[PDB]
Amino acid sequence: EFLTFMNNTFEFINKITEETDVRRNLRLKVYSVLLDETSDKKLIRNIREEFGTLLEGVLFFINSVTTEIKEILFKVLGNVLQILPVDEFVNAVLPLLSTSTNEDIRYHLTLVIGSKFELEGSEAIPIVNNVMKVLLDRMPLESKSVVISQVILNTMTALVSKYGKKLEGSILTQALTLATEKVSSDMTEVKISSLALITNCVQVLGVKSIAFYPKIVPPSIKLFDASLADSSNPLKEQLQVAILLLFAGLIKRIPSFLMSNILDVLHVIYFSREVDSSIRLSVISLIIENIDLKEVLKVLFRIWSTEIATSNDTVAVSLFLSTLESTVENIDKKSATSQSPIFFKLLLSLFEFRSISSFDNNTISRIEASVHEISNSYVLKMNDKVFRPLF
Amino acid sequence: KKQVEQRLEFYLAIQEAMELYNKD
Amino acid sequence: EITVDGLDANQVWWQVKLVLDSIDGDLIQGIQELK
Amino acid sequence: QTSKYQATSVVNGLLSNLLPGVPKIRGSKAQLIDRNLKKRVQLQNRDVHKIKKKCKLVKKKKVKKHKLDKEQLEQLAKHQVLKKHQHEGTLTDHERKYLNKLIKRNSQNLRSWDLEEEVRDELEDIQQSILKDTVSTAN
RNA sequence: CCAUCUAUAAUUUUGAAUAAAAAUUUUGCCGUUGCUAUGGC
Repeated sequence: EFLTFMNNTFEFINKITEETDVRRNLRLKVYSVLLDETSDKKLIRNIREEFGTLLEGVLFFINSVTTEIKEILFKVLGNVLQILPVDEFVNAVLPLLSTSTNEDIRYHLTLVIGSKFELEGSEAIPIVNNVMKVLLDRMPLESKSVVISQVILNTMTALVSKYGKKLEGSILTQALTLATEKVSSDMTEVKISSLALITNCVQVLGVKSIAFYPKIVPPSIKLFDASLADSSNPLKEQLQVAILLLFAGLIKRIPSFLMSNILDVLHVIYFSREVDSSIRLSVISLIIENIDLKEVLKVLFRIWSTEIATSNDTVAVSLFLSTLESTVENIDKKSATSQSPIFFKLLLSLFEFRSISSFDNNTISRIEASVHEISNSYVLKMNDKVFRPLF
Repeated sequence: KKQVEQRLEFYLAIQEAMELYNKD
Repeated sequence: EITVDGLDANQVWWQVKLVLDSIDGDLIQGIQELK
Repeated sequence: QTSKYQATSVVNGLLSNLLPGVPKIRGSKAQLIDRNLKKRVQLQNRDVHKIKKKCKLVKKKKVKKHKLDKEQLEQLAKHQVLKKHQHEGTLTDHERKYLNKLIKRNSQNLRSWDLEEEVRDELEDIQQSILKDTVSTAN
């Protein structure tokens, strides 16, 4: 009775709004008024204001809806979003974010703003600066709500990802400062989104983000240690990937500055149990092709003796072997000779792994097999003068 | 004819996020 | 600006190296004009 | 639930940007060591550069198609603003230039059907000769 | 290929028990019919 009429009623609203002739289509009529210079500016303002109420009205029903009627409201919503251009859609909606008092509607509103920019180009750069500023200004206010706090960060991540470099520098720096403060948020979702924003912001800024370097890497390493302890966290996999992808982002953008803290980077990669091996092994290949091999070989000795040797973790041991074989096959002849005492010091430790290893015979035999092939590669690619004392 | 018959036969992204929130 | 707070000696040098390398080319051009 | 979905979507976004070929989020130990070692060379041989190109192209087509829609749509409404302005005598300087161009464009085309002046010289003479004998009227 | 070493499976100790742990050693697809066998492509 009542529900059937509403199902028909939203079909009725859908039929009118549907963009199935210039005079018929509501979308084209809106453009003509905007294009028409003689159209009164006050008339334009009414169009913006009416749409905002219209957009809020449909969202109110969608939030508070019935499967068939739920679908129809989205058909109505789809028509509504295309009524007016991106220029006026931003002007008519961004003020409404502060006006709206419902957490659900604000959550709905943030998503649609992002969707409009999914298919735009460089024409929206001045608009996006306005959108980013509003999102930044609201972020302190929605610190209470997790879902809205996370969604605003995600939309900023997309906007920085797409034509982020073209955006004005002040917003990018302000966005990075915002993210680093929110990395410490107790909610895991805010940590994941904050880490994602830092990765994109650091990619855009490059070296210019070095000022924030103390606020990105040292906290992230500490975050990883807490991640291992809290194995019950339902988002443990996503959090561990987020930390890993952060390093992958800055391993490609600031290799020289991360060169000092490379040891903690390797610690994250090896002991990130939740992350899949393919992800960990891929981020390893970035280290070899971007960071100086001389320091990796020096660090590989320290990490083995301290952690990996007593770890008794198969994935950690296998990943360590993958790094070591990659470095030796890529290290230059000059670099190999200079770091020869360190590698042989590591090699003697590897030969002794059988004494302390808790694995069975087949594994230790397999591990030793790889140790010998890398050694032959490294002993080759040297000269008699350097190798005679070592032998 | 039956033999011929056998031969004849032989020859929105916001939408998903929107529904999930309603479930919660 | 060369950031020195909370950065080791090696990191500080990398900032110096990037800045000085870029500034060198213009500086070399400047002295040639005067000489 | 949305918290889980939103977190995964953000992370999956980073994976494509930084590690394209790597998949997205959704026994004897000796065997495990070997598989990881084999995964190293196989991942190294993957043609990641091809994967980036496909993602770039599919996105480029969608943007290009949408851009054409705006260009095609605004041209319609631009023409209707002309139609109302010319009817109400609200014709602007720019509007008065576009229409004047159309006069040149259409008149230029009709010149082809108009034919050359030289042929009209001979055609006219032939026309008079045919007409004078057929119409007569000398009497 | 053989042997060896692993893996899988079974009996056993602490154990309410899980648990660890020594120790040892009929069809490609579709049915019907039993609790097994044969009908169609």
